[PDB]
Amino acid sequence: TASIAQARKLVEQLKMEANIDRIKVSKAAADLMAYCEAHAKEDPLLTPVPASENPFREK
Amino acid sequence: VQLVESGGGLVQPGGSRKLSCSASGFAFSSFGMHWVRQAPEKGLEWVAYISSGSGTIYYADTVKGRFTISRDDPKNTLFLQMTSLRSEDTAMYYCVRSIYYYGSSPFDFWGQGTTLTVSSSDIVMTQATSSVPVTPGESVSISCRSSKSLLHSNGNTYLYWFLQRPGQSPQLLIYRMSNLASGVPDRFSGSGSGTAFTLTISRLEAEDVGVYYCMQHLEYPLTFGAGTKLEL
Amino acid sequence: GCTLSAEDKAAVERSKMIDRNLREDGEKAAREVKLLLLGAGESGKNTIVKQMKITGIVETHFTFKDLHFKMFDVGAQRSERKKWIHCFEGVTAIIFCVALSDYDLVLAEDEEMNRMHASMKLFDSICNNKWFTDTSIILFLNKKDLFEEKIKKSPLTICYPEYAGSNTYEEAAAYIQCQFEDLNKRKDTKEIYTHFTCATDTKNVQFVFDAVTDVIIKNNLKDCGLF
Amino acid sequence: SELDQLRQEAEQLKNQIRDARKACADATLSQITNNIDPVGRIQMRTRRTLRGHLAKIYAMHWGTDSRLLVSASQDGKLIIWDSYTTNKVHAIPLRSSWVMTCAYAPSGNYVACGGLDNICSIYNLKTREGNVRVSRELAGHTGYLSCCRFLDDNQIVTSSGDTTCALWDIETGQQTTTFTGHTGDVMSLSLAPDTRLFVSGACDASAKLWDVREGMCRQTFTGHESDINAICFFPNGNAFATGSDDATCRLFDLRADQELMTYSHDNIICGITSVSFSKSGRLLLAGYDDFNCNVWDALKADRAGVLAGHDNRVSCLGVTDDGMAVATGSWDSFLKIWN
Amino acid sequence: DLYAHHSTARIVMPLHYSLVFIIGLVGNLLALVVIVQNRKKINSTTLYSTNLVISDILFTTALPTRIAYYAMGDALCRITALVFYINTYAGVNFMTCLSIDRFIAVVHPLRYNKIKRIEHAKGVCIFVWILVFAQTLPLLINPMSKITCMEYPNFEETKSLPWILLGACFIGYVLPLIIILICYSQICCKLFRTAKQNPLTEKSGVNKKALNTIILIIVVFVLCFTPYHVAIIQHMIKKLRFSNFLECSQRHSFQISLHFTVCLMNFNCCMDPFIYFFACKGYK
Ligand SMILES: C[C@H](CCCC(C)(C)O)[C@H]1CC[C@H]2[C@@H]3[C@H](O)C=C4C[C@@H](O)CC[C@]4(C)[C@H]3CC[C@]12C
Repeated sequence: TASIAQARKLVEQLKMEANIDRIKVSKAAADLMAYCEAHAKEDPLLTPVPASENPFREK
Repeated sequence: VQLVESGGGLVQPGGSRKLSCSASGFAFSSFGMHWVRQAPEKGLEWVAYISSGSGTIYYADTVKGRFTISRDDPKNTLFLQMTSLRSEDTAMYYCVRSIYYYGSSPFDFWGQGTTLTVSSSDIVMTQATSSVPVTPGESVSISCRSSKSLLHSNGNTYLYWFLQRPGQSPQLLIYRMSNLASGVPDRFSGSGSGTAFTLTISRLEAEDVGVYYCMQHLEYPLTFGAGTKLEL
Repeated sequence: GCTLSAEDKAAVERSKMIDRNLREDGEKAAREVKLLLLGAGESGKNTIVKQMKITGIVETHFTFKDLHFKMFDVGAQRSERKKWIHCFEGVTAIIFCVALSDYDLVLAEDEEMNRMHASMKLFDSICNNKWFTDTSIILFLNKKDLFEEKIKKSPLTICYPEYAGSNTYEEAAAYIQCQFEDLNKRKDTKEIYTHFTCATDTKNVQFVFDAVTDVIIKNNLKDCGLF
Repeated sequence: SELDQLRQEAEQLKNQIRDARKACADATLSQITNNIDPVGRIQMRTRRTLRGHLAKIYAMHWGTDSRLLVSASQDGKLIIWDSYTTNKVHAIPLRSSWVMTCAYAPSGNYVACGGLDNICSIYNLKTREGNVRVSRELAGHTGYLSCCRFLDDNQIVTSSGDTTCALWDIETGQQTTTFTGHTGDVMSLSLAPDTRLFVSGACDASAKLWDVREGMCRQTFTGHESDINAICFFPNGNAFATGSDDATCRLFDLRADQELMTYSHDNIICGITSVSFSKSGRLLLAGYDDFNCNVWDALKADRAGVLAGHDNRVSCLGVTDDGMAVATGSWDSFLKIWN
Repeated sequence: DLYAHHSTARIVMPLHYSLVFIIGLVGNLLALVVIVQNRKKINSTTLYSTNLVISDILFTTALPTRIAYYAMGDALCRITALVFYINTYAGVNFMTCLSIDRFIAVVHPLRYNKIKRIEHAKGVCIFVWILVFAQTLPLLINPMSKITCMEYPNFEETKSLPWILLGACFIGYVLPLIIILICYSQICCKLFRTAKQNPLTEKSGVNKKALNTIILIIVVFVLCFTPYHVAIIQHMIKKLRFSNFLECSQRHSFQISLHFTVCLMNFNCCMDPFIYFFACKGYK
């Protein structure tokens, strides 16, 4: 009928989502932390810049 | 987009006239407008300016008091009413469209101009040579030296490069020393700093021959240059 | 003097002209009335729009006695109500169309629920909403002409088993109106105007004008601080 | 029966997915970021206040040059600001004042909007007439259009309240791909930095990572308890944070396929409306319903700072592509640019 | 002896004035905090109400120094005579212009939303402030020498007062009274016209509260400010008809009358926050 096709679609979607190579949370978290660390020098909100470089403070 | 001027002809010295610039095909009520005259041989000279609504009106010091600008938004019309003409005002007058916002392209469209013949401190900008010979295909370089540093404190340099083809109104080529105008092929490039500016052209064509003018937009009056001419 | 170049001054001129146009357009908009039109399905909203000389939001404009009304019908918007009702927070009134005979009818696939109970459930959900704590409501009990036949045939014991009155139109209408207005939990901050309409009732726009004038004067007296 | 057979198969698959997800969580992010030094305090002051709107401001978006803003408000107006000098570069009148989203093209030529009329309007900014015309009106959605993002000057990705997202070709105006699979109203989009993936969060406590090329739901993340109102990708495109209606942000990971971090505070019970990372991804800025935006240390779930300059509910946030400033729109008709 | 009644004054006056100060403090700081907490209201009426309560708060701070000479002493009195006599009249013009606002908000609301903005409201607030500034400035540059610091007889000399005090009382009271009565009479007339027109207004009765509040504001302003200024004008006209002067009974009774009515003219500050709490409905 109608719901059979919906259940087939859901089962096929879950079949497609079940077969994915997942890396450990350790490695993904380490990659995230390393990206946050390597670009800390280029973050104006994190590390405040002097008032001479800030284009919003020059009035 | 179209600007058509009318009201020229022959006038006796000391008379009066009224030039009318009819605009068609753009939102005329939002554009600042300029009148820019050109002597029979001497090159472009700025005359007068009217703002987006009817705000600030500026005049060249040589025409202050004699000329006045009217602007009719519902009829899309510009008016330059002249009184007490001299033998120095015999010229071809161009109506010039210009809109000002961040990243805008002012002076981008020039009317065809009407001829008005009359019977018988400041930023001076110098173009080096009056004429340089060219051949189609070789790169060329034109120089323009200002008297005051055009680099403003907000980062912009305010020099504009125009080209006038023989028998036509001058079109905009480069605004603020780097930016190409929409519709200009990427053979022209602008560079320089302070009081020294260069327009470098790549491989020329038969349509690149003309007269090249530089202008400064720091403060009114806007002072054009001599006009470097090219010959084939 | 001000360190601005010529183009900077002209940009500030353009900004100020834009500000002037924004202010004038906002003044033009603030003098209009915005009525949100709500109700259950097939309650007679379209009948009301036809009476008042008129996908997504269906926005209908009409003028009356030098007052411009904009009526927003949102019955076509089939989504989560709580995700977009908060954008109608600043309307002046909520017109609420409720069918009268619908006390003895069921519309949806859910056949066990009498649709007047669903209608006043919707009324309770809209009236007591946290965005409409002070937005007045204008009830419209529609099709009062068809209500009398159902009164003669089937009393309110079907919809209200606790019915005490008789099988007459006046007492039944008064009881229905009382039952609706008692769903208000904000009686001090918000008023509920009720009006019985029909297909030929051309006094509808007059009642809307009276209620809107009342709400506007009350809002002005609240902004003055007097009320 | 066949229905119960398929449902039992789907339940077995969901259990297999949960077992595989639990088999990868060998540690937590809070266990790996224990020795890293904290951010400290972050006091950001209101540098600019943009006034000119006369009603609730419902969305905003920074230009790619980190200077120009677009901001849409149910005044009926879409204003394009110059954030350095607070000048209004443009003011566009909408045909339907019930706007709930806007987007600035990554080139600067076009501006999209849309709202409670199921129509995405594409406005052209750089015309020869100096005016701002409606370049296109993309129609086809059957619910309120909640979010909108320019993929390119020709392709756009919309997400509407009829439980679907779509990829429109602006030059023709037809849905070249319809992303379906959600069951609740879709409320937010976030394109990947490499612009080949995008995530969408529904009113279903579920976010989904779609591949924009094929049109297939790659991954599905659950874990929230209420509606999801905002999503933003992490700057490298391998994580994203969703703000939900139960006063909780959550950082999910794409390769690990799990929820990584939960940003919540016991004194906060108001729904979240806006999420945006900083340029380095170390800060997570979240706009709340209690009239302020909290700045979380994204690697420790601490609350590094507060931005409390608004009088009404905080609508969409924005962080410049330079990371220089944070613009915050709210229902009190003011934008505030912090730094 | 123009201060013969110093026996009863040292009883009645300090207790009453201290009651005025404490009631004004408690009822005005509360009004100020419930206004600044309700930051959604940013209209001109909010601005005038804030200016009024700030003026009355400054008057309550001005009171404990003036209360000194009520029991039985530098030139400081004169400076206090500033911060006293501005504030009450700083109230008056506000009680005027606010009323104008209310009038222009109810009868002609389109012009209210058009020209009566926050900008024009701040402008007319500064205008009122400098207008009272310039008028009260000559009081700062006059010494108040002796045994009694704030002595009006030592202040007065018949050279210039009999024709400048009448004009000062005029511009301070008579024109504001006429303006307040005109504005509130127009408000009441429009409310009555609406009650006659709309049936729902007569049914719901939203205008009866507004009528009560308007008549309350009018009667409290009149009862508070009329006796002082009518005593001043009556003494000026009596000086006209009685060119000579007797300080035994006539001027003595005049002193008692003025010292009596200044009690009410400052007691206005007690009832003003009660007016603000009665007027607004849900903030009380
Ligand atoms: C201080 C004195 C004698 C009073 C002695 C006692 C002990 C009663 O204070 C009183 C008597 C009449 C008063 C004025 C009068 O009200 C009109 C206004 C206009 C107004 O714009 C500014 C204030 C001002 C000039 C009053 C200033 C002070 C005055 C001179």
